[PDB]
Amino acid sequence: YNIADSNIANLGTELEKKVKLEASQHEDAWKGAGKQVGVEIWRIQQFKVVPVPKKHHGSFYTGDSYIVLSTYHPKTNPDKLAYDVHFWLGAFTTQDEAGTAAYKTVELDDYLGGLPVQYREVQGYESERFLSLFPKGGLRILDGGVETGFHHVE
Amino acid sequence: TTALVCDNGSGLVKAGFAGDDAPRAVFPSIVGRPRHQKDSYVGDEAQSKRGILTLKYPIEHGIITNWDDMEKIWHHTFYNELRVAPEEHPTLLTEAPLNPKANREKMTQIMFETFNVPAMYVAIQAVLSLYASGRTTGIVLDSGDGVTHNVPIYEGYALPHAIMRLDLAGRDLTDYLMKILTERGYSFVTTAEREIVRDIKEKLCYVALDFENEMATAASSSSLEKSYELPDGQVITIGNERFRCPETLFQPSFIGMESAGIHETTYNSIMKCDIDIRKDLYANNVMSGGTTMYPGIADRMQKEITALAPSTMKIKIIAPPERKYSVWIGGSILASLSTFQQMWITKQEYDEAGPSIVHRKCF
Ligand SMILES: Nc1ncnc2c1ncn2[C@@H]1O[C@H](COP(=O)(O)OP(=O)(O)NP(=O)(O)O)[C@@H](O)[C@H]1O
Ligand SMILES: [Ca+2]
Ligand SMILES: [Ca+2]
Ligand SMILES: [Mg+2]
Repeated sequence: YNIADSNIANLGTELEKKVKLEASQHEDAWKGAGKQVGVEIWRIQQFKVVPVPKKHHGSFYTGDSYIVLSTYHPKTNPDKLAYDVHFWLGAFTTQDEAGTAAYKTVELDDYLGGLPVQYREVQGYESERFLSLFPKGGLRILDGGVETGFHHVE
Repeated sequence: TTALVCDNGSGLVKAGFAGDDAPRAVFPSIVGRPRHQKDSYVGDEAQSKRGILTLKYPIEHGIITNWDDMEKIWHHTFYNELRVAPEEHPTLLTEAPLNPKANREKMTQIMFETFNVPAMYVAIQAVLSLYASGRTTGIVLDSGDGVTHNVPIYEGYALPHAIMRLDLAGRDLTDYLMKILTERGYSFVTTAEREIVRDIKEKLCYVALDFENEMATAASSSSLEKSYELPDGQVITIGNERFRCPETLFQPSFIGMESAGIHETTYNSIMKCDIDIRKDLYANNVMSGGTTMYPGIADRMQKEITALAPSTMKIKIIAPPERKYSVWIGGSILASLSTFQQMWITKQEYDEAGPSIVHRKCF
């Protein structure tokens, strides 16, 4: 059409990125994230981004969705940080959990200046990069999960 | 505080509360007035009194063309259907991409000045559908009653240069079915009869995998025919109209449009994107909207995109079972997130900035 006359004229702009960067400042889970090499994990629990304790990293409930931030030193500079952000969707996760995980992955990407590369990791379809995150025997799938945040309309 | 989510379709209002898994109010986006020229009826009740009313849709091809009647739709949604006081609820609205900017300016003005909402946002429909599918990268084909649109999205950002839109969707298919049914000697002409034919279309139409083969099957015997009982009790029979009607999506020349069909708009949109992301788009074609509900449409799309794409390209069509409501559901999810609501226009911001603020906050 005529993009400039339309409701998509401001998509792709610095302004869009500025507004979304500001929104990402309002999520407590990102404070302090991505500050050293390692793996940080959160689980969606009734729309909220909830940290997973380090002792459980690599264990994922099949009924749930998660965000996994892998911070590493890039080849270009051994003293700087780069990021892969994986969102892991269990075989039995509900639509609210997977949609929140997707949205919040974009938000964490925004928070980190766009630098993270995103990976969608469905249970049984995990990428080679995701399989490489956990030490041998570290990746384990657990039965069950937390309850959906949706109210079911009868 | 609970947000309202209202997906104002050209054909159907889908409305409800953020955090619910489905819209609690789904009804025709119509105002009816006496066919013989209180004074008007809205939604289901207009449909119920169709026998004596002329029905009008305030939205045509995704754009509000009768603002007075649209205000009646919104008033009905808040006060008669959901039975809420709009001044108590932040409200998420939706729009097709490539609408003229004035459409959302006036949406914003009416929501704040007439309905006194405390905050609001206008989202692009395809983005909500992609999140409803649990993805940040993919290409959405959304087709409702008024608009068919393609939006490729990468890492959560829609790619505006690659967005495609066709003002050909379910209402045009209903009108075409009305036309071709005259070949059998049937006459469907009035606004009330349009709604009957819409029902025939929804119940009996399908997309043929091979259109020319299907035409030959329909002439060889009656194996594809179905009957349908009209509200007056007359029982009609339809045959190849079942699949000629939605064939228009693939061949818009059936209604005199020179446009590319939906398989070609999808391919063309992918081809406007950077080469290195195209494999991810081809593998993540997400369908949303009522006009994507024809039996056979996903298989036909798979076949047609395969014929256009490089011979080794891995292609996948995702057709969620609740895709009549995927836009709404994505809105319910996002409107449940405090950070998404942080971007909403507040009543104070509107008071100070006016309608232009919508372009600076809603992406
Ligand atoms: N099973 C079905 N088969 C074919 N068409 C259908 C089916 N169910 C609904 N439709 C059509 O889908 C349209 C309504 O879908 P919907 O997605 O609610 O559109 P909308 O959002 O109101 N319009 P738009 O402004 O284009 O997004 C109408 O044309 C219906 O007749
Ligand atoms: Ca769960
Ligand atoms: Ca990124
Ligand atoms: Mg729609």
